[PDB]
Amino acid sequence: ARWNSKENLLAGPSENDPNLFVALYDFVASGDNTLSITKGEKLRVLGYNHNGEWCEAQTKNGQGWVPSNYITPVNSLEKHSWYHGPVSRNAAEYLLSSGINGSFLVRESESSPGQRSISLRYEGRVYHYRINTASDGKLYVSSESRFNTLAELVHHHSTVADGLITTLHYPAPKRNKPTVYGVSPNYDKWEMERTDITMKHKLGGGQYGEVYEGVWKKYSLTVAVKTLKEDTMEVEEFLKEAAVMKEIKHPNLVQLLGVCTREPPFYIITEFMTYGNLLDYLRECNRQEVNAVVLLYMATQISSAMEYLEKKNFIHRNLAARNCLVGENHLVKVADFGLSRLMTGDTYTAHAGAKFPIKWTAPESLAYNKFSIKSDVWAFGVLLWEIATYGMSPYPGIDLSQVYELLEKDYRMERPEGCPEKVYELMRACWQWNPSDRPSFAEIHQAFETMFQESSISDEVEKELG
Ligand SMILES: Cn1c(=O)c(-c2c(Cl)cccc2Cl)cc2cnc(Nc3cccc(CO)c3)nc21
Repeated sequence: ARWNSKENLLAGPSENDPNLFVALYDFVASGDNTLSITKGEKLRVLGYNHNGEWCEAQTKNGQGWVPSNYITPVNSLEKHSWYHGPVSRNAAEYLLSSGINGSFLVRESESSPGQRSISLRYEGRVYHYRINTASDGKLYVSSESRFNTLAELVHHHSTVADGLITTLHYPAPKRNKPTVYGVSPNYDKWEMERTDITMKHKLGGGQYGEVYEGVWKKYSLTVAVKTLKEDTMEVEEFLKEAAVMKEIKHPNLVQLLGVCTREPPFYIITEFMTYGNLLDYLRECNRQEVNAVVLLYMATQISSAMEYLEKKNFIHRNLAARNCLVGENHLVKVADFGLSRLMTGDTYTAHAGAKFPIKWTAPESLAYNKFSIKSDVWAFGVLLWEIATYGMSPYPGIDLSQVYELLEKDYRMERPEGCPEKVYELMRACWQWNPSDRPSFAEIHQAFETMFQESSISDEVEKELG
């Protein structure tokens, strides 16, 4: 736990050549023309690939391609271990939910660009401070101590609290490397060699279909692999999923790594989420580690994924805790299998005779087999309840044959124990009988970010209990 570049905090912009870059995270080659780099390493950028997601760089070790958002200009604020860029208040509380006194970070508002804040951990609590800008541009927390640069402001408060609850001692660790959408900087290079993959045991006892844990030998990398059942040539369906996946690009949607569609058996290879589904995780987790701050963190990540699908005109229809996957640092990703393209202004009709997981299905879906992004919203509300109860089964003490009847009389699940009223009201909004009366995912995600801007969800939970 050290602050390496601390003795350089007060160094000038003019001491490094402007056009150079520095590595923000370690990157291990994922393709023959890709280049391995180490955090803190300097590089020279030669150019970008077709979508700007990758760039060709030169380091002392060689020349090659690396993820564009894995590096940053030498004089940018991003090089600082304590500048976490656009991070929300709640996310900040998560990043600082552990660590020694003095752990801190500086965050910006994606919402209101320019506005920055300092989040600090002291005696088990996180404190937030607005960084003000003077009429002449100087930054400050305490009106009597203004500085020209953010680094100088940070340096000052690492020497004396002067307004903060305590001093700035240790930049909080970054969550994790951003997601790389693929393994190659080149144009549509998804196809890979089937022999390069070692198939192992099936995942989730078959509840996800033909999905096996596997190993991409070349990179000593564990991956998930979905294969097509030959006993039923639904090839068109499977192939469609591969195509859709190639287009999906979001931090919280399971990422495609490659495919084997040249000849049978067809494969769809994705990243491996190491901790299984959110439902099992919630039920087996240590509730002291996975407290309210974490639940909110996870619920927020899931809404972000759905907001992305919402604007991309896709519907899910199987949104539930069991269809969410957990990775390192409580990272959650929604399983994007079975996605359907449906223009927001339009609805989908399932095949008569097809069964539905009743407890998560919206009224219009249970009665007319109709689905839309709004029925996904209804499902999210149920999933939110699963999160708030740490995995309980929905509608306790009620038989599936009465669910619809009860819903129709405006009955709804009770507020989970300790669940803050604000969160329960969001659930109720998702469970509005008319789909149009239900909030959009864009509105749901925003609701979470502005839900605890004054106190912490922990204190709220504390009041709901005692
Ligand atoms: C179950 N599952 C999938 O269906 C897909 C996937 C695939 Cl392979 C193709 C298309 C769409 C998706 Cl969502 C990806 C995926 C990635 N990681 C995991 N991890 C996982 C799930 C259950 C248990 C365990 C524990 O070993 C670990 N599970 C995954």
